Amino acid sequence: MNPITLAIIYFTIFLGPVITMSSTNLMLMWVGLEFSLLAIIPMLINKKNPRSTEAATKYFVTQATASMIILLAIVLNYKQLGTWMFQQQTNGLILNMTLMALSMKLGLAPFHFWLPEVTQGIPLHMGLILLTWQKIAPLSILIQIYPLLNSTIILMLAITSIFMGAWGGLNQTQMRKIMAYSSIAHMGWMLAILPYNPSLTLLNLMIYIILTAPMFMALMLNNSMTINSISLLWNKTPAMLTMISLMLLSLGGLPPLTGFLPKWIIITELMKNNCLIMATLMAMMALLNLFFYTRLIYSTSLTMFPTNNNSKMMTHQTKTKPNLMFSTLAIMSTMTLPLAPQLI
Amino acid sequence: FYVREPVNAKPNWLAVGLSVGASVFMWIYLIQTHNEDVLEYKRRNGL
Amino acid sequence: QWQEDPEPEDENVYAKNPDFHGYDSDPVVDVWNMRAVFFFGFSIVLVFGTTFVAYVPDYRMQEWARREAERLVKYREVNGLPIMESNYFDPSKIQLPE
Amino acid sequence: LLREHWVHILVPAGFVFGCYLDRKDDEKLTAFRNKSMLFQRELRPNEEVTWK
Amino acid sequence: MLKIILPSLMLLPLTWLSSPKKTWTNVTSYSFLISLTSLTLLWQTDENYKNFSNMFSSDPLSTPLIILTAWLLPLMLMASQNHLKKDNNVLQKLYISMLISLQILLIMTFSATELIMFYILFEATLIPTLIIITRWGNQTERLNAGIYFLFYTLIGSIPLLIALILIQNHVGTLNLMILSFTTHTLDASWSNNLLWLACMMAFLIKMPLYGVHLWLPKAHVEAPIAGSMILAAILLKLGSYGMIRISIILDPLTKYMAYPFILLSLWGMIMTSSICLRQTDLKSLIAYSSVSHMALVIASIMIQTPWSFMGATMLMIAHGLTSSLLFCLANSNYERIHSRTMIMARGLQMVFPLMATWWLMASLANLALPPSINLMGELFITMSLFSWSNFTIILMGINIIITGMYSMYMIITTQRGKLTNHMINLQPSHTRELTLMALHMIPLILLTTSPKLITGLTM
Amino acid sequence: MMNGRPGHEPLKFLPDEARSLPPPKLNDPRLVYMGLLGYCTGLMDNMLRMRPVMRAGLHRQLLFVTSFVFAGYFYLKRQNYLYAVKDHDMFGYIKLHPEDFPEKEKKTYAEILEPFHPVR
Amino acid sequence: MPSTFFNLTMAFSLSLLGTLMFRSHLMSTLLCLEGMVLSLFIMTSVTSLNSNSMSSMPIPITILVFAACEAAVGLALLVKVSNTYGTDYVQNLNLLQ
Amino acid sequence: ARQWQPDIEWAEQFSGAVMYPSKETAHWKPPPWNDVDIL
Amino acid sequence: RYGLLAAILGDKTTKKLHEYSRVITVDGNICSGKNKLAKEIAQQLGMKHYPEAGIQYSSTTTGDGRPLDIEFSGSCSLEKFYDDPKSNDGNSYRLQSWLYASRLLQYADALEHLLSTGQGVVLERSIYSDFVFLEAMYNQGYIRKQCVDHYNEIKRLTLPEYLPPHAVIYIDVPVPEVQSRIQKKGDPHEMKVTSAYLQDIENAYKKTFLPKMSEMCEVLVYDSWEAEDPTKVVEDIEYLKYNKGPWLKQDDWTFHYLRMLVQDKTEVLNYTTIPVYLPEITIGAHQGSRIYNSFRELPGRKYAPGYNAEVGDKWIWLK
Ligand SMILES: CCCCCCCCCCCCCCCCCC(=O)OC[C@H](COP(=O)(O)OCCN)OC(=O)CCCCCCCCCCCCCCCCC
Ligand SMILES: Nc1ncnc2c1ncn2[C@@H]1O[C@H](COP(=O)(O)OP(=O)(O)O)[C@@H](O)[C@H]1O
Repeated sequence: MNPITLAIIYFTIFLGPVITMSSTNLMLMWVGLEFSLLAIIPMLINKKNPRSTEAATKYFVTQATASMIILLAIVLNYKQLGTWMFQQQTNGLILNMTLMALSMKLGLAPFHFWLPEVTQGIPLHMGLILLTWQKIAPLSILIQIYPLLNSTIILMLAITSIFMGAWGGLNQTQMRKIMAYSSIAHMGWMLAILPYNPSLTLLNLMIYIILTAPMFMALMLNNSMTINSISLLWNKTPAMLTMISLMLLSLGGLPPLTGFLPKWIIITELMKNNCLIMATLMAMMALLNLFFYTRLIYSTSLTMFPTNNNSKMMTHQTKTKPNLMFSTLAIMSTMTLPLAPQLI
Repeated sequence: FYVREPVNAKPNWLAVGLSVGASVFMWIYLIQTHNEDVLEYKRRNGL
Repeated sequence: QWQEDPEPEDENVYAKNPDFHGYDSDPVVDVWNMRAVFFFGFSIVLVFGTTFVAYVPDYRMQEWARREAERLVKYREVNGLPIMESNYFDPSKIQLPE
Repeated sequence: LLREHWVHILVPAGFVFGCYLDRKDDEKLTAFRNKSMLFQRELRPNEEVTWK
Repeated sequence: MLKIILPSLMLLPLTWLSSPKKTWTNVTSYSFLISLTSLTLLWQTDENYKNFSNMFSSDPLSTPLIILTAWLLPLMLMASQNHLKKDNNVLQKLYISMLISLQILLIMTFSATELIMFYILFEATLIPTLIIITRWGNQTERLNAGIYFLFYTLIGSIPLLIALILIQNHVGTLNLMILSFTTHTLDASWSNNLLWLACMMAFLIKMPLYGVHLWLPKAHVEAPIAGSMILAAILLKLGSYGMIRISIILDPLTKYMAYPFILLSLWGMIMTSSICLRQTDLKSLIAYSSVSHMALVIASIMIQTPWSFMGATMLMIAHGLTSSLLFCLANSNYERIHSRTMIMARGLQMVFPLMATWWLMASLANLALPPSINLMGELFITMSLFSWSNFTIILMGINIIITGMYSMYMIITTQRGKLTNHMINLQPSHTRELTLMALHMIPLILLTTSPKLITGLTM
Repeated sequence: MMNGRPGHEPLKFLPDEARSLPPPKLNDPRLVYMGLLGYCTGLMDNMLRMRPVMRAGLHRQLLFVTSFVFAGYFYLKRQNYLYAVKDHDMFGYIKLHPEDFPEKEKKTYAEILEPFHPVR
Repeated sequence: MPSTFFNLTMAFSLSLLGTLMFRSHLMSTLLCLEGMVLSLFIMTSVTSLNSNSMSSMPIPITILVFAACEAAVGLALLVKVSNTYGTDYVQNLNLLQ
Repeated sequence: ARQWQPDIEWAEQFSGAVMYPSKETAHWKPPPWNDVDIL
Repeated sequence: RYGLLAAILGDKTTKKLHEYSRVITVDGNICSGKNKLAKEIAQQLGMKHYPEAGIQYSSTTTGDGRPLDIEFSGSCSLEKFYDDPKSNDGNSYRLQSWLYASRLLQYADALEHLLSTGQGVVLERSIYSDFVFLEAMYNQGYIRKQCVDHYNEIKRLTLPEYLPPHAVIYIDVPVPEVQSRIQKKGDPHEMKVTSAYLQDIENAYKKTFLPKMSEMCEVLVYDSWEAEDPTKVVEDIEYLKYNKGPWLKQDDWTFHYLRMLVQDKTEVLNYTTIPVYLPEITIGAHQGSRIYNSFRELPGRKYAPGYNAEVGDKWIWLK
């Protein structure tokens, strides 16, 4: 990429979420969403492999129709209130549209089909951006409008996502898609507490970002899109085997690690609000997510899969190092739990 | 030694001085902040 | 078949080091890994520990209660009071639902 | 003497720190210092703390 | 209680920083002394229990265990110096640290005031244990065993998480001290009848009940000796400690919500005891012995009579020490024999004279010989169970007859009979093997002299 | 939640009102934890990059232990404020709307009659 | 507008039903997609015009400017597809299964 | 002793585009490692 | 380091290329005298002459450069290749797979020198001319069909990324010639190479390799007589016009990414270790772990270059 183009695109992919967050005029929030859609598509097809064009053409159609639905909500509001922004008075259907639409861009629940497929055809790098710096934008729009959205729908999309994400993940063996599925799940918890305590959504996101960003830079350190590929981690780079183990169990909710806090406080907030029906079912299938996380643990760490002689060759050569971010985001993530009170 | 001279054969002396020097600026600001802080706290409240 | 190692036999550590104590193969580490384990294990835990535990005084007050009973039984019997009256919290204190 | 005995001093030191941290727990939880009912007494002569 | 804990943490730095050759002795010697500091908690000298600080407390029920948890780390590290002596010098220092963290975590769990501190630390102990079982497990099936050990505990765990957050909202703090001195009386609704099950089920799972105990036979089979000692001696008892402190609340329901478990346990005690009678794997038989002798405990922590509780406290500490002793000697036969089969290796006393004395005393502890805390324990649970219903003696009476039979069969077909003709010649006994045993039984003899210390909260 | 409060500083980290609160003691266990959390990050890095774990980057080790800690004092300083605002806000309401949070009289057990379920 | 804003809205839903049920050529979706932008542009312009809200007329056009590029990106993906598969037919787009 | 490290066959299962292969799903084949197809 | 930053500020391969700067490989049969022609062509244009890839070429490449023990270098013997064809353990396929990895490292090291220095490179045989040995081996009982597929999969995954040889100087000497040439430098192993196998190597050269690279790159063939006359061959190279081929589109902003690839050896052969479990290739966990603990413990290897004190590295406490 002519480095100039790289700058323009990257600026847009970054001006995209930032305009959304900063503005209050919904319109300006919509174009922030629009710029993110335009900026991400070029990077998605960088290899320009036949799989890639498929990825982008799906991502784009799914993103575009949702963008149009979000605009329709703003256009309708404009006629039910002269304001260009959702208010207490807003017709309920107007808000529900925004939930469905925004739940498509974020890819939650019954609209979770595009994400796993686009996460499969894009590079590991652009995978991260597509999973974590593109969720900030829509979520911002929701978090702003939380007082007004429906508790019922969110919960249904929340629970569905948790289930779909978990069930989908169990079968998958491609890593990119295992992560895509996890993101659907975590995204679910996040949207469950939005109606009740938005501030916790912003924790269940950061922690997801501080967990997923190290996890993916791990997958690419050896650029392994297969579990079999990550399983030979012990030969290619032995040290990351320890933290890859804890980060994945952290992604699932197991108690000593940082990953428990988001689930724990979301459950505490939902029980405070009396959803002890919903919270219970979510926590239970949340346990399904750890099963596929630990199955990967087995292959990568607890058991040593057989490797190839040609690997001895890759050991010889100095391994290009993992950026510092890996460490700082691996530790702050695997073990901050002793510092939970200040996080929330 | 090494056929391909290690890139790390001799320290990046800039990386030392911005790593060492940065940390010593952190402390001198941090310790300053605390005593300065204590004061304001003490006087802000009765003492 | 893939390349893999032939089964490793387990050595008769008692063939060399005929004084093997079971801790490590080279002899001096073994000796110094039992001279410190029998000692810290038996000599100052089973002995000093049992000494201290034996001398914990009147554990959970059961050495105190066999006297307090004796002066209560001494006092209650001589003054003619019932040795264990039948209500503990006095009836007067209780405000039964009327 | 720190030549492989600075290793041997790691745990012994943990005990010391432990007791310190522990005796700095008492100092905090010192309300009802002597204000408990079963054990309230007038500070005997030359005693400023019933339990330290 | 930060001397039983901070000095413990520092063990981790010592296992790592220390020389590869001297790593074993620094760690084992120091934790023996760590146990000596643990003995200070036993100095009660008064009814008021010891609240060290806000988060850390030790009452009669926890104190007898914290000392056992600190005691076994030395022993665990002495029983695994053989296997795990074939490793790369960084696999060892990981195993040693894993064992160290278990008692750090277990010491805190047994010494925790806030019930959810119990939960976080409670369910954390699975991480160290699963690594010990899966990473170093000899058999092809440990991946499976690990899954069983993680899911049975985890599916039970999330209900307890919901329940404890639930009581915090209902009462306003999960502090065991307050919860005790506050009025939390459930109201026998249909919902409460569920709360009770939510709180007890997670504890009932790791304390193998007849219905959910399949995890323990599978786990101890392929687990390394140190993991099997930890699971039997401290890990299973985590479930019992939890049931004692959690049933302070949910006071009214267990009067009638316990029948299901009580009957599950007493019939379970008979069947688990009996299948021990014909099981070819020795580690298998000890594990089911552990299920049955732990089925007695869930039937005393539910009858809830003073004697039951301390019968339970007596038996849990006692059976913990005895089971390990049995699992430790089973390993010594396994390492020389190279097979878990009970039928092979017949006649060992002829070739290992003393280990057989340790085998005999371990079996007599396993069955209820009378001048032992093991018998005092069962005698007491038996008494209360009889009080609950005189008929209970029949079922707790078929278990005693069966328990005698399998305990002696382990001695009769492993340590007597004609010697096996020529298995790989059985090298003589190491002094470590014998001490690891002596260290288990010498405390069993000393505790039996003064049973008062392990009697529980009730008495 | 706490946003929308009167006087809210729209983008500020810790409003000066937080001066009134005591400063976090530099050795607060938490800041000390952040320190250890940091040292470990450093050590971990060395490990993943295959360097002598402890004897390398002794300059970095310092940057880490000293970056994390620096961050702590100024974060905790805030989180401490946020919690302190929460009380100001909470306690105030209890009063301004007193009737809704009325003081209750608890009858001495003598009076109250909780039923006794016998264990037998 | 009371019923003139229901025709446009249903136009957007009829265009919605279109983009969501594909059939062969991808162009027909994109084209459909655009049918919505026209309906949104018409509705935004209509209400702005009968609310005399001139401060908002900027929007009716910003909507079109962003929609045009959006479509530009969409068509470049389309051209990319009938360069890799010789057709715009969606069935071809089933490799990511 | 050789704690059983996984053999080739244990490894095999984790290959294939889906772990628990379905009736028709199994018919699929793993995605190309290069992320580029032959068609 | 080389990165966009450097590229952004100058450091363009565009400014470092000259007529003599090309990737020229010379390929022949087991004994085509290509070794000699190579050195000379190199001497002519100052081209860095890379030696044919070897079992321990990677070890000479990395760290100390002393030859590694056989098991550390993948346990491959060309010697055993010959004395035991169709071996039970498959040393021949393992030899071929390690050879492909070695030339992948050599070709990538060559491209890194070409784009950085600007000097050209003569690489003798290349990844592009490795398949002839495997084709002949499968034509013979040496390798089975799947073994072939596994090599082809590795070749398809890694070879396309690297740019093609500019020209591919070629020698030819009929099988009788080579066999005879073998007799002159006597080596028990090299000597016992069934002719038909040599027949299959050259064939795969002429039938498949020679034409295939003729479109994408300048193939100039030189009979033995033209050979041994480096001057003439060198002359002809200086004569051919480097036009036809994919190299024409390599703009600076395109080279940068290729450079950053070869600059990273761990990636060059990333797909060489793909988890395809054919039995010959598999290390095996217990054997592989041991070989690793032992290769990683060699002096200067236990830590990254610059940080291991054994070989005399210093300043580790500040690095
Ligand atoms: C809250 C407690 C939670 C549980 C704590 C204890 C478990 C921690 C999590 C362990 C998870 C991974 C388990 C399996 C790891 C397998 C690692 C392995 O097989 O060995 C290879 C690996 C890399 O080797 P390498 O370091 O490159 O070799 C150097 C040679 N000169 O070798 C290594 O990686 C060596 C370095 C490993 C990292 C050090 C781990 C030490 C143990 C951590 C204990 C933490 C205790 C915390 C207690 C909290 C109490 C509240
Ligand atoms: N990919 C390969 N597979 C098997 N053998 C190979 C391969 N590449 C080279 N060789 C062997 O290396 C030997 C030496 O080649 P070469 O250097 O051309 O011989 P010389 O040095 O005599 O010119 C040849 O006999 C050839 O069989």
